Amino acid sequence: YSGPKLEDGKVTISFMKELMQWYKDQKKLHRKCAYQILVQVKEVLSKLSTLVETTLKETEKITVCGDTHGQFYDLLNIFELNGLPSETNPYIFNGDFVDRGSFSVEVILTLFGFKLLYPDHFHLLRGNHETDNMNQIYGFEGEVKAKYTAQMYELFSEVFEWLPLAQCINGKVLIMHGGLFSEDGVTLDDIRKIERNRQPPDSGPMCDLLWSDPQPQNGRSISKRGVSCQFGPDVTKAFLEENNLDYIIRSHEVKAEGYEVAHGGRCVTVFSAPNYCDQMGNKASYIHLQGSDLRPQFHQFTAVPHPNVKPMAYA
Ligand SMILES: C[C@]1(C(=O)O)[C@@H]2CC[C@@H](O2)[C@@]1(C)C(=O)O
Ligand SMILES: [Zn+2]
Ligand SMILES: [Zn+2]
Repeated sequence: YSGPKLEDGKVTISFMKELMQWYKDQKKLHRKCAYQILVQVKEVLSKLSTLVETTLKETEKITVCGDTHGQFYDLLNIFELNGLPSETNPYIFNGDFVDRGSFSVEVILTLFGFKLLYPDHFHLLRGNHETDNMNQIYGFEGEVKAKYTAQMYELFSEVFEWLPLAQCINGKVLIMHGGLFSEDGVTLDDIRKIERNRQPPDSGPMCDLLWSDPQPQNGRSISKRGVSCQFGPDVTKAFLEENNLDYIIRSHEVKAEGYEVAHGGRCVTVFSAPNYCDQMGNKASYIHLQGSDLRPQFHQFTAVPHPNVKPMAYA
């Protein structure tokens, strides 16, 4: 084996550079190195709150991405358009890193390496696809078994359970994959206290965080997805008021332009998988936020070429 190796058993910037190129060229990280990454990142993630709370100083910026769904070559394109992660260039990836796209292993191990290299400046939040039920149907479980083993898949499932469920920037912007709640009165402290190391329940706030969607009319509706609900602009306004927040940023729905701003400004969708499943034809975006001005700035981008492997090839 002549591929990327850890230095004195730890990730370094020179290792991360070697790995992205290794993967671009369709090569596999040695199982021993993938193991060390998974055990080290479980350790780091298991120490974090369910609600990650981040302060951005007035000269600091952060980038927010939505669903990536194993589109590794579009992930590389984000880093080329927007720069490598670093202490001065932090990132948040907002769930659904795996499933649907056929380079989910490359996406998740690159994201984990950067989490290890920059633990205070590189942030991962759980999506509805970081779960067993979903991985078993939509491709990730099949992909890991094909490249590694069932055992390695079990380790991934365990690591995913330690992903935090939401992130609050400067006590003003709350970020989750799905959205708000099926009941009125949920608070930030309620989120902090969720015992998250598990597969999510069929109902309740951990379910809602990963699964809900906005609707335009006031009220709530039963979801067409069969779990959680659709929430109206009355629900969003009430939640922001109680928790002294400005707005929310969520993902979980494909948008033709890469983003959407619903509820009069209060409920932003960001989606980071362009030409989703090689079929949608949609643009993607990421958001920039700055400590001195937390209003979202949208940066759009389009799909780049990838090797000839079809979506869901491992599903
Ligand atoms: C179809 C999708 C998925 O299965 O995750 C994929 C396309 C939009 C969004 O991401 C989606 C609806 C989601 O469930 O989060
Ligand atoms: Zn989703
Ligand atoms: Zn998704």
